[PDB]
Amino acid sequence: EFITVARPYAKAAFDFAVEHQSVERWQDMLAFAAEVTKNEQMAELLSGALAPETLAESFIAVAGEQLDENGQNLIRVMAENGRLNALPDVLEQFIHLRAVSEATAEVDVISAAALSEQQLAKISAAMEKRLSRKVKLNAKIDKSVMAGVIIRAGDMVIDGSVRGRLERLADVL
Amino acid sequence: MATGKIVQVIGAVVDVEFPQDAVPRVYDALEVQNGNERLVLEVQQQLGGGIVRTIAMGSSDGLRRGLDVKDLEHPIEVPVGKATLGRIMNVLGEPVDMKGEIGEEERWAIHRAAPSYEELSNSQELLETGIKVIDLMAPFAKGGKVGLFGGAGVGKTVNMMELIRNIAIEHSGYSVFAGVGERTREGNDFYHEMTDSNVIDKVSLVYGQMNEPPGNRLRVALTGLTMAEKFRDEGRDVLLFVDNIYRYTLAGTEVSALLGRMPSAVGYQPTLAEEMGVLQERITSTKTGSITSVQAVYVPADDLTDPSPATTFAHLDATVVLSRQIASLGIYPAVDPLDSTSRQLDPLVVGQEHYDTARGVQSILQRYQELKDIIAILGMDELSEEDKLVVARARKIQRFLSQPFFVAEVFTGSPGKYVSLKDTIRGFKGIMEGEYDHLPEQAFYMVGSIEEAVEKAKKL
Amino acid sequence: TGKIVQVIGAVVDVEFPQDAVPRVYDALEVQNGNERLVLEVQQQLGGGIVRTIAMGSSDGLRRGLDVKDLEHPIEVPVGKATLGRIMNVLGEPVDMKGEIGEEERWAIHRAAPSYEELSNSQELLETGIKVIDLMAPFAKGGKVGLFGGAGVGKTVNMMELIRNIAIEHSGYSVFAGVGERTREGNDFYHEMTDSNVIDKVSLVYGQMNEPPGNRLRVALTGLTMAEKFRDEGRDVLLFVDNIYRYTLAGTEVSALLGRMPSAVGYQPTLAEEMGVLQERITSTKTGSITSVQAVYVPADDLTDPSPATTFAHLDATVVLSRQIASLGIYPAVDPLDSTSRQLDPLVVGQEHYDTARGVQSILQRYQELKDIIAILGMDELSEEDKLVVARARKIQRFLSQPFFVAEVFTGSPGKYVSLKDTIRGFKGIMEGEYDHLPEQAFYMVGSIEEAVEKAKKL
Amino acid sequence: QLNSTEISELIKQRIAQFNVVSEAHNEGTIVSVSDGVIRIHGLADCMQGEMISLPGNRYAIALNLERDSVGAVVMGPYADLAEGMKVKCTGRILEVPVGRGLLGRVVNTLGAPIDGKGPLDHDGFSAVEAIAPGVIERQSVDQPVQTGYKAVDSMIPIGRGQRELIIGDRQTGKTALAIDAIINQRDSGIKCIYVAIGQKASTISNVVRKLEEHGALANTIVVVATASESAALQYLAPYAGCAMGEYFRDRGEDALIIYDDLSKQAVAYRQISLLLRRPPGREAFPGDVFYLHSRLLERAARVNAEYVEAFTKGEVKGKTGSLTALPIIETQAGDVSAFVPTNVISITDGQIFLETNLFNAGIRPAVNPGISVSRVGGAAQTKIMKKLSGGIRTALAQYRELAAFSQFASDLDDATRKQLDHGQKVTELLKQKQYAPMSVAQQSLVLFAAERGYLADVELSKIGSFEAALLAYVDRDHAPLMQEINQTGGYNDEIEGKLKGILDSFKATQSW
Ligand SMILES: Nc1ncnc2c1ncn2[C@@H]1O[C@H](COP(=O)(O)OP(=O)(O)OP(=O)(O)O)[C@@H](O)[C@H]1O
Ligand SMILES: Nc1ncnc2c1ncn2[C@@H]1O[C@H](COP(=O)(O)OP(=O)(O)O)[C@@H](O)[C@H]1O
Ligand SMILES: Nc1ncnc2c1ncn2[C@@H]1O[C@H](COP(=O)(O)OP(=O)(O)O)[C@@H](O)[C@H]1O
Ligand SMILES: [Mg+2]
Ligand SMILES: [Mg+2]
Ligand SMILES: [Mg+2]
Repeated sequence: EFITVARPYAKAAFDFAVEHQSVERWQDMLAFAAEVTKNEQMAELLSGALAPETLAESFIAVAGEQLDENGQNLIRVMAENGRLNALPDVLEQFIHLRAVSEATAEVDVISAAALSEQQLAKISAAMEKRLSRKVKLNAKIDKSVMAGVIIRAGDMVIDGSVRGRLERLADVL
Repeated sequence: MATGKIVQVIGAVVDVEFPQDAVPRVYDALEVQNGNERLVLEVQQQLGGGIVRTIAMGSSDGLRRGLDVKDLEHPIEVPVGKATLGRIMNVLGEPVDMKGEIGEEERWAIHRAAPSYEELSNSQELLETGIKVIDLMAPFAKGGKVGLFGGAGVGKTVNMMELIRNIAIEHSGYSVFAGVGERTREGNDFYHEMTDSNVIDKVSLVYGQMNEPPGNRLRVALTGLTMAEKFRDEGRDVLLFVDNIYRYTLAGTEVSALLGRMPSAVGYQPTLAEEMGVLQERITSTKTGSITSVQAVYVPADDLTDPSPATTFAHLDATVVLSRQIASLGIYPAVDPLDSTSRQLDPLVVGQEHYDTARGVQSILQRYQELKDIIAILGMDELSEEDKLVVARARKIQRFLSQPFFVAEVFTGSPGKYVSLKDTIRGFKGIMEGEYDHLPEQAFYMVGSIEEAVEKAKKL
Repeated sequence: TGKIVQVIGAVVDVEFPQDAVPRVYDALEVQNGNERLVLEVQQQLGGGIVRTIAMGSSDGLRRGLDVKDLEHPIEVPVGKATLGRIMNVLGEPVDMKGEIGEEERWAIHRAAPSYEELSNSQELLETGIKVIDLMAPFAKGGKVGLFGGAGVGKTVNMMELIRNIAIEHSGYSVFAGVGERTREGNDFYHEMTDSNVIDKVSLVYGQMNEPPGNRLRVALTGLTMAEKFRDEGRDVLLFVDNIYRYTLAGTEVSALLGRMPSAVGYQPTLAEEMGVLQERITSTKTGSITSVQAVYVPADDLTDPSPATTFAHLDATVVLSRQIASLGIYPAVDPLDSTSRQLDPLVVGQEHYDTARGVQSILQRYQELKDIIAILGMDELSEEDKLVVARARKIQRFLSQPFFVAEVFTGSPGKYVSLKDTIRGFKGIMEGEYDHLPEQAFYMVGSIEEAVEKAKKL
Repeated sequence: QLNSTEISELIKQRIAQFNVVSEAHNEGTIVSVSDGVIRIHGLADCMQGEMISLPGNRYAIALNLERDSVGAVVMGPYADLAEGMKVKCTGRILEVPVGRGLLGRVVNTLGAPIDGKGPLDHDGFSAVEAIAPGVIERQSVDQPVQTGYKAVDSMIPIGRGQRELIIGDRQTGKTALAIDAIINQRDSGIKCIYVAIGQKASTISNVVRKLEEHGALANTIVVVATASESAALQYLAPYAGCAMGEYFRDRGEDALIIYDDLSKQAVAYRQISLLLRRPPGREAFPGDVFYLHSRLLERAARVNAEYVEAFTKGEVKGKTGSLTALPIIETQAGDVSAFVPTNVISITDGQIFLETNLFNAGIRPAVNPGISVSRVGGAAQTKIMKKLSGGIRTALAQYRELAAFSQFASDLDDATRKQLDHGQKVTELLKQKQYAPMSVAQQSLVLFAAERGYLADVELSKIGSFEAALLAYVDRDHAPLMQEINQTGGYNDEIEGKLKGILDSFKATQSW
């Protein structure tokens, strides 16, 4: 898993994109570069023992969607070290760094049944005080919980499901 | 043109990357300009895309990354033939004696496949060396291998000098000396001794000295082998002297550790038994000619059991064990008669005469070993009249095995003696039969042939 | 300004801005809950990351805590005000008294004195212990080491040397307890205080409870105090209670610092870690440090790398052994393995030297006979080898002595034996003038007269 | 999966420009610091073994040239360095002051005077790493270098140009034997060099004070790499001593160089290798530790006069030069099958084994003759010593063969009892006190007294006093014969007559 080797490249690409105001273009460029890594015929090539510059130049050819200087230079640097498979993770950490810089959050709300669209407003308003960030809800429906709601925001959860209450009571005894 | 570039240098290990069309093969030789000098690298591994890991055949200092490297599209290959007699050469076949270019017609690659089991031929012609104890107790045939085992300072190197001198002078046979990990002091003494004894024009020498990187010390055995093979194809019978197998195995261990292979039994490389066979399997007598070999093998700390001597035993046909105790009592060649052995010592090959003489001598010495510890306690007069006879004859036999070498004259001033096998058998068989019971013991010491014992007894 | 980014055992990783990164051996500070934790940086990794060791309990540290860069190494109080008080590794006071009123603070990382400044001193130093100053006499300003396994008496010996030297000596004294029992540190602190010598002794304790950082750096603190006293022009006593714990604490940390293991799992820098300490504990032209160091030997194996690399740093080596202590013969010093630089005819005189060499000769000849004695019994010995065996056993007994600090163990009162009085006794036993006494007449007595007396009473 | 010094801002630079704009290949920047190793980024043109110059006046040796890194070891205190410091690659390799004016000075591994007597007066500089003289440039060693020890000069000769290992356990007289070999050259014409690796400074101070008590310090160089100095200096220390000794060899003079504990140079090199992440072999030692000592000791040589004339461009004619090595090794518990002892026993020309069982039993120097070897042998002896020592090997050989009976010696026969009691006397004869070296005349006289049977009456308890009296007798009465032997080493029927007369008159008319 490339979570740890992706961090440097994500930070470098985000800093560069920030200086030149093109964060929104860089995210699209990385999305496409990550998509070409999932291809059946390319994921075969990336595993071969090709020399780095040959692998880069044969990978660059498959993408005209990259701003010719810098977007390709990132590919070349990654290919030198043999890390082109890390792109699908450089993308996610780029998105995370962006969400941090634009102080935005995306909190899941899991419920037994859909909420009234007046409840959601209150939840979002309250979270925007729980967090400095502007929230974006993505509610869901689950039948294991059967009353209350689960609010999951990153790796912090606020659990008000009746299911959680039952299985937390059972342990008191 | 020069298609490659250096990408790493770590000590003696150099990585070079080529375009993927033209990666060198394994064991190919590359070449790079190490400043105002030339350096050849030997490819060991093709690892990854276009990159190749190599060993430098020289000092690695002064190498930059990015230098241009050129691949000679063939293994290391050395001069061969008559042109090399009397010369000294390093692993690459370059003269290190300042006498100028070699003058060779033909060059052979030092990596080649051993003879197939059907090209061989087994012929039991014993070599005659001129050393009493060796000819008698450890006979060896053409095409066979002999191992001079022992610690340090017992005589392996001067015994090999003596064998070379005899073979070159009394039998006019060519010889090759491969100095695997050679001390330059002894290499120079060997050069001056061969040229003073007037045998240099029939020896060709190869020196991988100790101050050279591991790769030089490893590949020298194959250069000596390739020269000996060229002489074999001409239909000759040559003799190949390897100055220490122990240092061949050590150079292999170092080369292995540098390339990062996972070590094995006592730090030795994994491929130890395969390197030893790659070497020892090219030394054989084929139907066209014959290579005989005699090989010094240091036994570290007297244990005969750690992998380095333990593996070589599988390949030898005779073993002569030298002892520092015997040497310290002053009876050189310092060969132990009881532990030295040979596979050829059986009647069907050496005749019943030689066989019975050898076994009789071993039996008399073995009995004197018993009687020593009674002589120590009870004094000698408590021995029978017959046992005092075994004692006197064992002491005479034990003196008679010593011999003055021609190459040892520098140590003691005494002239050397060459003893034919007939004289050896006749002398020992006479001593064991009471023919000479009237001579004093010292009449037999360092006396060469038996007829010179009766001459020496007149003067004592 | 920095953030924590990893926590593995005792080593912590901290991430600083690219241009603010600390230097090696600087000290950082974290607020571990309702506590303040000090980190000492060991390495600079790439990218503003810096790797540290925690001088405290590592538990409770989250990732992402903010750490503050103090821009100086660890500094400890030093000088006359640090005298008669117990101190932490960080120089903090650990007895319940007030703060240390020090005028000056020194960094615990220093370079050893130059070769030009060293000094050499043959002035022999008497200790009332028979074996130590017959076999391995030592000099004012020299180094002594007590080598021994676990439980053979290398702390009792050090307390008797403290008694015999450090009460009868004017200058100051320093005691560093590196990785040893706190019970014994308390016992020592009260033995001092209840005899009013405490106010000329300075104590530092990094006992075995404490996490690796404390045991790792606590030796340099004691050395720093001793070096301050040395530079003032005084002469000092420095006792280190177990210097083996200073390298074991390095072995514990080494693998986490990302260094490949070496011979028996030891850090690859063992000899340098040990030398850069042992080199600053020396006397010099301006003043002298006399030292005694207890040196634990793991698994009783004297060829282990850690003892083996220490013998080269000492002038007098006293090697205790279990196969002697288990005979009840204390101090359990092995005379065929103890040695001193000072044992020369030109330094101790021909008679002392010659007695010592004769004693070694007899005991060695006795070692050579033990296998034949074990197989064939004692009756096969030549008529004069039985005499060698008898005198060797008498000498083995007479090497025993009752210490003043070991009264608690055996009841019998301590004895002090002068050098003039011990070479005489050993010369007597060797020359045969006590062959009529029984062996037991020699066990646990003072001078030879007390043996001649004990024989009357059996 | 782990990073390789790919970090945020370097990557960002490459994002903006992948083809680095041409930048100086003569400099780089530190990116890491730890335990004396720095990783440098850049330095495209760095060469292996090159000297890299750091802020301050410090240097590092470039040892690992990798894909975008240079691993280098700092020669000195490293803790001051810091990530980001710029660094330049000098074109140079390490060189050390070399000259005749170093005699009597104490210098550290870089030739900086350490005794405080002021600067040096050297004669230029010499490269620390050099190739040894070739096969054809040598000459056979046939001159003696005298240690002044009966046990060494009689049975393990050392010749000018030889490499003799001194190996034994801790505290057995390894340093003592070498420093008596040095003191004995004070009036021999051989310059000495004593290089100390990893010792504590107050031991070096003491050996220098002993070298100066006796008149020996005026004729010897001391190279110090104390235990606190960084591994790079402890590991390069022997090569600086060799580079200072080769100054005399290459000019037709003689030198003697003593490496004190090569077994500590091997350890400093192991540390350097394990910090650079090189693959460990046996006992964690790097693979190439044989090539480390091998190319060091192969500089001890005797070079023929033609090589000297070539080297000094005809300024010196007709003189061979020489350099003799006495490396010291320490074995744990007498194990000669450890990695470092197993190599140096294979490189050298001889071995002196010092044993602790002998040292305790009072036999000092504790040389063990049954297992010691010298391959040059008698070729490195004066013919009087070569003639006389030949009987001592046999005496001690028969003794070693009979020694097993010493414990039942009462039951033995008087035939072998005489050999068993002769071996003990010739063993008690080889004992000797420290700092008391013997001229070849005194050694020959005593070995003659022993070989020809004179000591048969003297009890074993009086051999020492017998020798001590014999030397004074001969000194007062027969100075003109000693002055002849010490000057020619020759042996004759006339010399034998004179010696036999001396022994008869002494043993008849004196007492001891
Ligand atoms: N010939 C001798 N006679 C008496 N004593 C000797 C003799 N040679 C050496 N010694 C003593 O043996 C002791 C150890 O000697 P030395 O230090 O030379 O051994 P070492 O191997 O160098 O020790 P280390 O392990 O510290 O290097 C010294 O105190 C020295 O005085
Ligand atoms: N036959 C001999 N005659 C005289 N001296 C010998 C003889 N054999 C060995 N020696 C002595 O042994 C020394 C080394 O012998 P060598 O054969 O080189 O030992 P190794 O077998 O260890 O190489 C020589 O210098 C010589 O002095
Ligand atoms: N002189 C002595 N008399 C009696 N017992 C002693 C003497 N010296 C040491 N001992 C014993 O040695 C044991 C080991 O204690 P100690 O010296 O603390 O070991 P360690 O050195 O590991 O700390 C003690 O419990 C004590 O009984
Ligand atoms: Mg040899
Ligand atoms: Mg204790
Ligand atoms: Mg020493």
